[PDB]
Amino acid sequence: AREVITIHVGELGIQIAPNFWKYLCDEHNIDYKGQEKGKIRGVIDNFFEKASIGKWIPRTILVDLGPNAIRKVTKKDMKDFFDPKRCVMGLAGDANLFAKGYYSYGTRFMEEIMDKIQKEVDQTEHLQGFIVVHSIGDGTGAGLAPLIMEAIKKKHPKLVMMSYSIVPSQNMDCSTILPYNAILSLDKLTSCADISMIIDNDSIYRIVATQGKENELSESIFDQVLAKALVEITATLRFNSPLNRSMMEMSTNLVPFPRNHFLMTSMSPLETSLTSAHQKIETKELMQDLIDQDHILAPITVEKGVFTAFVIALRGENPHSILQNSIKGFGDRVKFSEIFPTAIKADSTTLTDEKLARSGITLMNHSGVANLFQFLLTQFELMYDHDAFTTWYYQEGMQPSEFEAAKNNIQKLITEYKQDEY
Amino acid sequence: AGEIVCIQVGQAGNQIAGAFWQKICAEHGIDPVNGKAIDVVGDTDIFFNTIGDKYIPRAVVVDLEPAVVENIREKFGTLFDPKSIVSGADGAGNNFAIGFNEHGAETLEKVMQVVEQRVSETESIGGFILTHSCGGGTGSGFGSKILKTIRERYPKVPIFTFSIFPSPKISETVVEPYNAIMTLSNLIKYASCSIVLDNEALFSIAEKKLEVENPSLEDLNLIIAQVLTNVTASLRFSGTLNLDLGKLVTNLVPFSNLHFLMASTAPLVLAGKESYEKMTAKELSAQVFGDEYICAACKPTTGRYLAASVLFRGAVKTSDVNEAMATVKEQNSFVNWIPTGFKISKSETSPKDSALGVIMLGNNSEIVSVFERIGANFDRLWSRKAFAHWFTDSGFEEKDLDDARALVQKVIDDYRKLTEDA
Ligand SMILES: Nc1nc2c(ncn2[C@@H]2O[C@H](COP(=O)(O)OP(=O)(O)OP(=O)(O)O)[C@@H](O)[C@H]2O)c(=O)[nH]1
Repeated sequence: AREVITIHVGELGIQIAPNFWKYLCDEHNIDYKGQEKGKIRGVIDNFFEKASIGKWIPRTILVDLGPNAIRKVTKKDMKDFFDPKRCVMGLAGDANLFAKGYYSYGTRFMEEIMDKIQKEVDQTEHLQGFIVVHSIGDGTGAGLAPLIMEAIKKKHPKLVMMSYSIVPSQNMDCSTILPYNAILSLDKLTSCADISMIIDNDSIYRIVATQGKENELSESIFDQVLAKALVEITATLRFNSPLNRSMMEMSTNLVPFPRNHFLMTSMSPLETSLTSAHQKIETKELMQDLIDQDHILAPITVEKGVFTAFVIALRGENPHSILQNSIKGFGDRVKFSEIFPTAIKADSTTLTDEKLARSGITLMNHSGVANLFQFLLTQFELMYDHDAFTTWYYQEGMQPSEFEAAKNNIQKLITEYKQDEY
Repeated sequence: AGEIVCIQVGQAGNQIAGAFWQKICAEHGIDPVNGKAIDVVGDTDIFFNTIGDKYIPRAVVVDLEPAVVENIREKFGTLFDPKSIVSGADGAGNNFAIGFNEHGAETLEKVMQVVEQRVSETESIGGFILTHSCGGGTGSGFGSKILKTIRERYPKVPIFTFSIFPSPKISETVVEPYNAIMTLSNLIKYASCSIVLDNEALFSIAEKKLEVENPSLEDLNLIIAQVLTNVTASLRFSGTLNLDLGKLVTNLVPFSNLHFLMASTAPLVLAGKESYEKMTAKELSAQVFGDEYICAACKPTTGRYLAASVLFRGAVKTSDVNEAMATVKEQNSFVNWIPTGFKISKSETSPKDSALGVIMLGNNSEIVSVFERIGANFDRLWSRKAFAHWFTDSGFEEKDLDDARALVQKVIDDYRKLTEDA
């Protein structure tokens, strides 16, 4: 078994954790507290550690500078699972600042964090990699996630590191300094992640609002969508998949030009409030949903821009004759840049989910990520040029040359992605 | 963690705060007569300590006059435990300089010993809140030295003040323009944020919205208490935006030295069950952002906002909130440097007197109208050395009050210039 350690950092990493881990538990027949039920199915070792007798342990670390995300997760949302021995808890907020988790406060925990990580590493014969789940734009996550990631890679350089970067939406709990924290942290992800997936909560919001369900939106719907995305993305690493049997393969399939590792994803079905009743999806429709605009959890349209890589990972019964004919319907939409002579890869793994006949996700390496970046960069520059809110970072140690450097690396990254279109 | 210590200084401070403490006790299911739990709800621990089944408000009660603090035992009684009650000598008053320099070395030390005790009992300080008069004697004099001292001892702990600016409609003690600037200067130098309330606005609100023919000091306090209660509420009762004091500074203060905030709340109720039916989001947002409910003598619709924060307390639909707030954005100008900065949040817990209440805070360039009037009153008296030697023998030199004015003028000038365009 090639195993993965999962680290949850900051508010979204930790608020997601209970949904993510509950879903995995059901997928493998783990009865929520680690108790085995029925028969274990899937490669359970990849995400759960063995108790001496029976019980399974999520292979996780929960890191939060403020005590609240962790306290409700371990006392109210999922008991006797996220063992306190593996929680790193601070006693102060970040005041939403990047700086706090990277330079002035979160740094005092790095001894503790790296010690706990090694303790997880030491229990496994074959690491495949690390996955760090975090909010981008929220100081604790924006700060610690790249601090942690960098510390790991200089110690375990041969492992693939993947991050799940969640961009806060404006109808949820965002800070007024979101644009600052966002590019200050993209700047570090660009130098430490091997694979980084960006999921935009504003698209989750837009899709649900489009459905006529905006008045039902709450943290729980966002957490369910985000958790399902993690489960499906990670799903091919939990079974005997034909597409991505390892994070090492994902790196090869998804990022052929190492700096451009930021990915966009899509899913179908989406289940707002879990009341969607997707009683039947035909194979042909599943692929059309995955390409269609309203299932992309990012502000991009597949009809614009270019692809560098595109992997369609389906679940359940998806005959290949249909998949191959269906893909031709993408002829006027899915265009790859002629710097990389690739093709759309598509195949499927099994479901242990009894409610959906079939489902699936896509991973896209697509130039449209540049538009998410440019939006944030424009906001950054507009605020930065008038020093709005910059004093708060300077007093924590962020010498202003740091802001200029972040601006330059993201403008350069944006330029490089758009260049693939010319 | 994220706990708040509250310091009440002077008469105005103790009466306003006393009213605050009674309202907050009601909301959290605490019987204010003795601190006993009724059915406790919300994040009680942010403002109350707990011993046994008694909730103890983490207040420091300060005056110079023996009687003012001693008589709290009759007005509020058991609500404020005696260990927090500090006063001394024979009292002092009606002169900033006296409160600031003649309070007694022992008097200030006792205040600080109590502050430290409240702090050591607390898991992690999220900030300090002070309630005080900006004029008179004790509230401005001793209160400003207290403000100064606290920041020196706790350099990174944000301090919020609720402060009351004087009005000639109420007080004949026209030495006040001197007191008003000396304390404003210290607020500029040491507070992280401050809520500018004044009695000219509160008085006219009482006359026109509470329908009081001749507002009493107690009606002014009623309105103030409602503002403090509902403003503070964003920190303590759930909510969709996950705020703390450090976070409020980050969201509402784009520049240091420009941290003076306006506050507005509605509906207002004249101390009885006058409330009726239910207000819609539209009429309620309109009141809050109108000039008529601003609790500072400003006319904010004519200015420009750097930032704003609007809390809806009660059962309001997301779609009505968003339509109502879209109307506000169209009608009241914002500085475009901040592409964000207007944060809307809601909390499911309504205030005790209504189905839905709305609270707004913000940075509006017209806030300086208060400061400009104070300056004018000061200039008429100051250019004539109205009261040089009084202040000369209490330890202040002309250069110090000139420094105070220079700083105040700098803030005024920066607000006018900063928001001139965008
Ligand atoms: N809005 C409001 N203003 C008040 C209240 N009490 C006093 N003030 C005003 O604040 C100023 C009085 O300052 P005080 O704080 O009373 O003076 P002090 O600090 O008690 O010490 P002395 O100056 O000795 O009384 C005057 O403008 C009062 O009208 C109040 O309850 N509400």
